[PDB]
Amino acid sequence: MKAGIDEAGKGCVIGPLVVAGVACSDEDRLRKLGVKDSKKLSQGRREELAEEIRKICRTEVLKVSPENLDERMAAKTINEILKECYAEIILRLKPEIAYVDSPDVIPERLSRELEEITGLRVVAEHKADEKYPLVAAASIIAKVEREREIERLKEKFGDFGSGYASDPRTREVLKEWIASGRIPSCVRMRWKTVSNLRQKTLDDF
Amino acid sequence: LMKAGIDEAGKGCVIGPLVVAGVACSDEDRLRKLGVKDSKKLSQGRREELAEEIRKICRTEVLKVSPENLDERMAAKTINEILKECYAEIILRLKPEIAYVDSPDVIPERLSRELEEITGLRVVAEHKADEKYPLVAAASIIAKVEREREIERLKEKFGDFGSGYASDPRTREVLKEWIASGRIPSCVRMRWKLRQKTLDDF
Amino acid sequence: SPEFPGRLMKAGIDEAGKGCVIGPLVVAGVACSDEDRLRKLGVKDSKKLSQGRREELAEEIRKICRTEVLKVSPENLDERMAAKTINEILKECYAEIILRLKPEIAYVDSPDVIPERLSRELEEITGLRVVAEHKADEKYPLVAAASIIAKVEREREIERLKEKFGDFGSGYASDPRTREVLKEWIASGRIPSCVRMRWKTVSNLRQKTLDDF
Amino acid sequence: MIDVIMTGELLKTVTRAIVALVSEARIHFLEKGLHSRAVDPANVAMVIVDIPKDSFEVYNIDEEKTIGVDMDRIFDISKSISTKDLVELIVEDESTLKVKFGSVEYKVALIDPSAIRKEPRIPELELPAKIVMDAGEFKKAIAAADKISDQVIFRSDKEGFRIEAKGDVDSIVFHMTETELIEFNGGEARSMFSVDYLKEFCKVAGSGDLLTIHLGTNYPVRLVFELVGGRAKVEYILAPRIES
Amino acid sequence: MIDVIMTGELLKTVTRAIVALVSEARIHFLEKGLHSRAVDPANVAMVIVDIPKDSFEVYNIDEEKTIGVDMDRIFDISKSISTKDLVELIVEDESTLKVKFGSVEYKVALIDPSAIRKEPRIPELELPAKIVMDAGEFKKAIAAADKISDQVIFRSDKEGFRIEAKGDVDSIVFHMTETELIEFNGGEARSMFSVDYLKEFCKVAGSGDLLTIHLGTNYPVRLVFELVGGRAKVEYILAPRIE
Amino acid sequence: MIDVIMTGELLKTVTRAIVALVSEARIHFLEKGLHSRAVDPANVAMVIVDIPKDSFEVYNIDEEKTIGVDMDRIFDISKSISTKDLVELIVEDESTLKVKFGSVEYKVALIDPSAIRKEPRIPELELPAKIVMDAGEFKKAIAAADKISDQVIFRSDKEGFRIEAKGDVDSIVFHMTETELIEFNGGEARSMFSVDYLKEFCKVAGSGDLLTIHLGTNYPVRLVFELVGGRAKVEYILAPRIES
Repeated sequence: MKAGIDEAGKGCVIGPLVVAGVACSDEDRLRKLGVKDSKKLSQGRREELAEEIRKICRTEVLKVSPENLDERMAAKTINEILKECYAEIILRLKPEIAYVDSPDVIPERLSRELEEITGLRVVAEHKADEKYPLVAAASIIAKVEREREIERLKEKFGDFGSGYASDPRTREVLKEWIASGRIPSCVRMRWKTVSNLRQKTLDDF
Repeated sequence: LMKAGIDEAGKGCVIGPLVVAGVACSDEDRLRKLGVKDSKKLSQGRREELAEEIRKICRTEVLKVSPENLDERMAAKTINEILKECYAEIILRLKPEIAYVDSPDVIPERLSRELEEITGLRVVAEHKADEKYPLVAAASIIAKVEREREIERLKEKFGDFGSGYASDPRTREVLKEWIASGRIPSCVRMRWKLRQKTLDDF
Repeated sequence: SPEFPGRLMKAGIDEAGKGCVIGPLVVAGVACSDEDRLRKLGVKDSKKLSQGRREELAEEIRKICRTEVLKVSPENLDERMAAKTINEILKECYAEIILRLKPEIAYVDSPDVIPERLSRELEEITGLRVVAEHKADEKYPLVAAASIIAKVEREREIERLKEKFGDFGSGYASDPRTREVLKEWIASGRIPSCVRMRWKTVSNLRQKTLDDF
Repeated sequence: MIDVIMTGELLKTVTRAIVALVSEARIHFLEKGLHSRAVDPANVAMVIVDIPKDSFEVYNIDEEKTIGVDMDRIFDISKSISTKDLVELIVEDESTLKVKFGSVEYKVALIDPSAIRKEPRIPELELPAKIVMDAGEFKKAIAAADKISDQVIFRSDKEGFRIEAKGDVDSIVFHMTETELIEFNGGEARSMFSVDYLKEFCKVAGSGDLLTIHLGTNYPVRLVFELVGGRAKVEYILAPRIES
Repeated sequence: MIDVIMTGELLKTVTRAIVALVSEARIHFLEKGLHSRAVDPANVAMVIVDIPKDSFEVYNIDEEKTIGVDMDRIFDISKSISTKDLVELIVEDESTLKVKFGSVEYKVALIDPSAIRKEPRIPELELPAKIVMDAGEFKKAIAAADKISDQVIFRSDKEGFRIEAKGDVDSIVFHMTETELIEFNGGEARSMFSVDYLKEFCKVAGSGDLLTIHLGTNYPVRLVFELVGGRAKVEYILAPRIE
Repeated sequence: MIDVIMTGELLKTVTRAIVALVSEARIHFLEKGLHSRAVDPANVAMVIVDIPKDSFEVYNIDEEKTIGVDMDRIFDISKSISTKDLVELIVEDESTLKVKFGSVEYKVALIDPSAIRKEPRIPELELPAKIVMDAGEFKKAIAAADKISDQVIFRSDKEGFRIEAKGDVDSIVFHMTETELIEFNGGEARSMFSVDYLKEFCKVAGSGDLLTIHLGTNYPVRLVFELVGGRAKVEYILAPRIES
């Protein structure tokens, strides 16, 4: 069998890094599900689609907590951590060939490093989620798992939006959490790097 | 620190789309080596080759705004505001550590600040950034090549109308006859308001 | 060649060795009176075939179709590349082949260049209808056939070269065997005529390091 | 109605100062002289410009008038005006501004002042530290700091005034004691600011110009620039950045 | 056959002037001196360069010869030549041009003159207004206008000379009377021109250089620049905008 | 341990020369004076910097020490230092370097020298031709050549010294005889080099500076620049590229 590997939450401020792998005996049946154009789907429809994937494919999920990412990032770049995760998933699935969505600009090097780590054939390509149904499926699984961990977090800390610095809801909530001096553990070290989050306005005086 | 360069092509066009492109490279030195800095002097053929070389070693992101969509958006916004929106979209697609943008505006420093707020990423907007940062020069090459491509698709439907710039005599001729015919294709943008003569007319 | 029966038919054009450091650029054109018979040969899925099976298939193509082959030597490529990119030279070759065959319509495989623009420029040069598409070898049987012919011709040329100069690998800068051999040939000062001298690979390899002293 | 004559240096000062934060602004022609204040859309920085009448070569007004100006267009035009050149600003009708210098007359449509974002209120800030130094020195300190971080700390106590920036591997400290400063109250204060706003602020000043710093603890900073040999006053107020 | 010696300033002037409209050009070595003319591919603008033999330090020709020159390559090379530096141009054979200055000898393949686009015809223009001013002032006027429009009006009457540009919300007017102009015939004329061509024209002139304007009504404009202290003459002819 | 005072010009020279090839470097404080060498990662070019103690205003060391420096950070910092300004370099502890100038103190973490790529050996090159000329002239010759090719030939014999470049349609030749050169041994030599390295080398020199060329046949070239009025010595060694 072939397998597809992708991630969700690499660029997050809040929440984990989720890496998922999907291997199917019937690829054509996976195409029949409409994995290719799944980005447009609602949160509800994505959840349903993920359950359909799980029914017909073997799935493997790996989650790296914000705390563990911060720990690992001292000595490793996000992409190196991501590469380690990719290899772990590939080795769990043992496919004949693995298709990976490459975060780095030149994917050919990632293929070479992964094939060395795993000992299996690896194909890393930019935007592989929109070329290989297997990778698109992996993307769906990773997003759904991340979104459920975000939901657990919203239960404790309130609605902080998506968890991405681009989401204005996230910036609002993060701004007040920063101001309160009480920043939850789910918030990555990088929040310190996003400047606007600490810049106060003249209205606060 | 994974950096990116952002630029546009076709902001000053009469026909055709607005193309915004972003380029992010792991190896900037390899990019300089390609000769992106002084690429304006290159032929159409050499520019196309150079764009393929850029694409091989860099991640590239392209955004195209159709004339119809520009006309729609320009009702409430200026070209520069639309351009700022496009810049942010591209920056967010690439998620670089720092983004270098070519600014049209009088105070690029204010554009940097607005973009940094929208994206949450560090942004550096400068006047003529295409001739200071190889990343921006590369972005410029990509945007020009994509626009030329979009123009080629249009020439397939509506014949050779030239470059699409009011400065191209072929464009003026074709536009003049399209206007006269009362049948103006959708690719012609609104705000198309004198006849440029040649030395032969004297 | 007269206008007919050439102008009755469609033609497929492709290349082999465009991105090589060693060897020629081979451009081939195929025009058939019976396209359906061509598809039955199984040209579409020919990449998987062995060198031996590809040779057999090329002979079958030649029996039922008109074929035109053009070879641009490394020497001539170096000369032409002063003013033109490899893809522009490829466009010029495409036009030459199209003009030899004089088809009703010509299907060409486009390199990493705007295909629409290439169609435009070729139709202007030839005065014939031209359809250039990315990866056209896997959409049009005619182009796939052209690909087979070009590969077989180039491969014969490469084998002849290995007979004189030794195994220099594939002839692509990506092949480590090619880089090794090129490096030593450059160092020896005796570079065979089959090397594309103007190619960047060749420039980079001329640079010696402080360790060589 | 309005007929003033100022030097290029004076006009290039007012326009640059304003353009740094806003695109459009209300310009007030008072008995007192020229006045203009703006807040950037972010609400992070404020600029207050004051050019007293005695700075103008000619300053004739019939009534105190307010006009809506496109600062981007005035700034762009003032680049064509020389430092030593004299520029005449004229407002006859209620819709166009006339800018004369040399053999060039520039006419620009005025903005309806009510169409421009509501004029800001000058904040009431209780700030312990008071520092007076050469704007040029300050400019150099910010530039040095800019090579290290996106933000700096303005520190003040009995020892003196400090501008400090920290990187992951390096740091920079600008330090001046009461002896070295022009005026210093030895007030205790510590606030953090964005280097990018500060650089932009400094673009309106140079060596020889006086800078007065009003500093507090985790409060906005008041940067009062006295430019063109005391003929113009440019004040920038910047909201602080919370330290990690 | 051809052996001339000129200053860097002189050579840098001729090349820049030409490169503004064309990439290749025919250079004429006449008994009278250097001459070169070109029309841009659009056929909207024309450039006429004249460097009289007196201007050359040395000017030796056997016959009047014409050569095909790659102006982009000569321009690029002339950037390495200093203003006060002396440059020697030599044409021995009929295929290469030798450019000597300092310790550097530059050789370049000549173009077959018949391969270059047919040499333009100097237009016969009857133009009422005649304006003489400082090229530097004119350059500043165009730059100011450039901030407002893509096009300007050149107006002339008894009051004086005017360059005016209009925007959607603003306008700019450059005005000089007979008193202020160096020479002025008070001719009546009004034509509109593209600011982009004018900016490009101005690149070859600066303060201290003399500019002569020949203006008509809805007719081309003649911009006669006298540069390098009257040692070089650069004329630009620009077609107007009508309707 | 280390306390030196140099001019800005001197420090800006050493840093630029080095930063051209490497990002980190070992700086040696010898009795002799400052010394630093590096090879670019390609192993194609080498730079050797020597600033003799008499060039320093102050040069105090307790022992001969070697330090690991981030040249990119020192270069970036030296841009803030003025040419005529005096800069103090201090190494008290074994982990930080202090850079003082004006009212600014910059501190930077030192690199463990053993963590920096093994110090290059100064190559043993027997080179026939010896050419001494103005660095400014050389700089202009390389720039001219750069408009023609990506490589040049350095030729030398009894006639003189030549730098030549060939294009497909044009060529350029720089030629100086023994009369014109400051010093010339008329040695016979011919080597080809990349124009890009040469341009980069020339960025640290200008007219008035002395350049000594050591040239051989298909051997590296030694480009010895004497800068800051003979107060600094910057040597670049460039590997040749195979011709024909």
